[PDB]
Amino acid sequence: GSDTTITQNQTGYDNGYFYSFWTDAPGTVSMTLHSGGSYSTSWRNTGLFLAGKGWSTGGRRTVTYNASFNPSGNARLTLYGWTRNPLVSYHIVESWGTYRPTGTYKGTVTTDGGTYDIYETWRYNRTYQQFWSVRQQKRTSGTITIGNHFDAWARAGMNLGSHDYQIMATEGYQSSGSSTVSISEGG
Repeated sequence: GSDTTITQNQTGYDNGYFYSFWTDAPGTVSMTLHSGGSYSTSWRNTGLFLAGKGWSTGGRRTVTYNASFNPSGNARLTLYGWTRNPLVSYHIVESWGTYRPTGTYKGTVTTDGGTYDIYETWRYNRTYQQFWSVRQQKRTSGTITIGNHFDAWARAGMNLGSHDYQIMATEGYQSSGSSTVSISEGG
């Protein structure tokens, strides 16, 4: 009597947190919205998807998360978000499945007990930049001092625009799996 499961692309507010769900393979992935900043996903022989909870306006907030992250194949556990003017997406990748994301290497940032590799890539069709911090070892719970990532990106010339949403996301490309992720502000 309460949690909600969704299967169609949408954004909204659930239990006081912003959420977003997107796939290009409807019918192969779902998201279940739990109390607070928590959700689960389940996917089976999927295409591309990204789902998560967080905030409709991102910023430098320190956040803490805990996750169960159960990919068969290619998936990521990521603090993900977007800006406009310029249009940029960014991913702070905490864990990954069979593939570890990479791009043009621009340095490292050491924050929250770990060292992350910094990368830049571009997406083509709008063409825009994607920024990455990818931890050098996987983890599935801890604190992300988001401002440290933003500052390290800026030192490398990777400049952000005005923030749109910011979520602790599960991302997948093919294969199958599940996750349960909880996020909140604070150290």
